[PDB]
Amino acid sequence: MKIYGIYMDRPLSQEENERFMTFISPEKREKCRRFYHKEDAHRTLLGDVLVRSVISRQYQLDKSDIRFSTQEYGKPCIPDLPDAHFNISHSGRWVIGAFDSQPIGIDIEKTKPISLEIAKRFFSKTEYSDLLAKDKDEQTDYFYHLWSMKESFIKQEGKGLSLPLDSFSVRLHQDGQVSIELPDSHSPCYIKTYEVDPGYKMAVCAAHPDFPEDITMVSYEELLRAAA
Ligand SMILES: CC(C)(COP(=O)(O)OP(=O)(O)OC[C@H]1O[C@@H](n2cnc3c(N)ncnc32)[C@H](O)[C@@H]1OP(=O)(O)O)[C@@H](O)C(=O)NCCC(=O)NCCS
Ligand SMILES: [Mg+2]
Repeated sequence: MKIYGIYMDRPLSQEENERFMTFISPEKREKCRRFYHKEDAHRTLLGDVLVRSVISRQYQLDKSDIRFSTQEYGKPCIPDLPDAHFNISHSGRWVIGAFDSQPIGIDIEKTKPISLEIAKRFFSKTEYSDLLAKDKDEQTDYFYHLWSMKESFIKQEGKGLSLPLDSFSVRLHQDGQVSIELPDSHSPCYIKTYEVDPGYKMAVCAAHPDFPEDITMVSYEELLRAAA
């Protein structure tokens, strides 16, 4: 497992953005072109180029070579490289990607004024009440702490928001109370949170507990490199 990060200490220059657009598919350039805000385009663009750069290098291929596809619920993958699993998350000045030989999920969030939504429908009565329990100055960070962890799980599973697969078992406790057991004990996942910037919350969800101690930082200059 390896985690790479790109911190946009400065936006991409006119030329840098044109150079990177050159590595992606026509469909991706259109999607990038369509964003109202250039910083959303820059995040999607860099996330795409980071994956191309990391995986192509792993298989001595050219970034341009990679061909992406989308699984059933939209999770990206590279069909011709089945064991090169990855996941991207980007928020604010951060674009981060996790790579593993098994399904992986990652999430980074710029911390900002919370909104009851997601917090009401995406947070349990439990997570929600816990949150409102935090003091006002700790609510924003706590919200994103829980959310980054929760979304890393959902992004790792890939199956969207509705565990349909035979991924759960009904367990009965005292007086017949049910507890749903998930994930299946034989399909465990683990989460590790990383402190990369105080204005952000980040979490990785992997199929094994072997998380790298550090994230490898990549610059625009390293991503633009040819490296045959
Ligand atoms: C899970 C989801 C809500 C994440 O949103 P987010 O919190 O805004 O954004 P993050 O920065 O954490 O992550 C975005 C990336 O996650 C990845 N991603 C997309 N769908 C994903 C999914 N179902 N599971 C895991 N990762 C996914 C992508 O690489 C995307 O990067 P990009 O948008 O620049 O191409 C969203 O990715 C999703 O569910 N997409 C499904 C889309 C689909 O199947 N069809 C679109 C039909 S209109
Ligand atoms: Mg997110």
